[PDB]
Amino acid sequence: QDLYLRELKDTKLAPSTLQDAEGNVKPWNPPQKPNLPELELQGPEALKAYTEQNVETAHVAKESEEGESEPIEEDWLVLDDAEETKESH
Amino acid sequence: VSTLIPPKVVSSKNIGSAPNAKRIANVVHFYKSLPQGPAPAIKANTRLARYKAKYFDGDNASGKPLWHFALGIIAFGYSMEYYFH
Repeated sequence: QDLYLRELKDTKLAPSTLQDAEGNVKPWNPPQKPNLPELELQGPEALKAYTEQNVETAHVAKESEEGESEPIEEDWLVLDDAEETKESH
Repeated sequence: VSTLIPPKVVSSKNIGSAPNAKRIANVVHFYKSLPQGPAPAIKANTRLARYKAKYFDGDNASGKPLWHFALGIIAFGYSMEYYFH
């Protein structure tokens, strides 16, 4: 079918240099080889936080603090404070 | 930030303030307490204890001893009333 074959190879050759062959891109002047593979490759990184989220910075968990080894002052102070409130129950 | 511990601090002060003073006041008298009229000592004899038990006791507590004393003083004074006049 002449209505078929010629439109078929026209729709094949126009993106042939675009996609199949490495002839940059003929239909539109701006280059595509250094744009989507190269300039837009950082596109997700450009929209997002580059070198901050794509690297997935892992912060080591800070050591959970405690009474800081206070076996005398803390216990005595707690006992005294409870004694203060025990007279007013 | 932590759990203080009240529920076992009653050791230093017994619970309550006002009844604490009355606790020592009312716990000590129960030791040397008469069960039921211990050592009544209702019996005595010293030439006047019988009169005290019979008349000067709280059971009767009447005016009869006063009248008896008046009669006795009248009897005693009759003799010296005769002696004087």
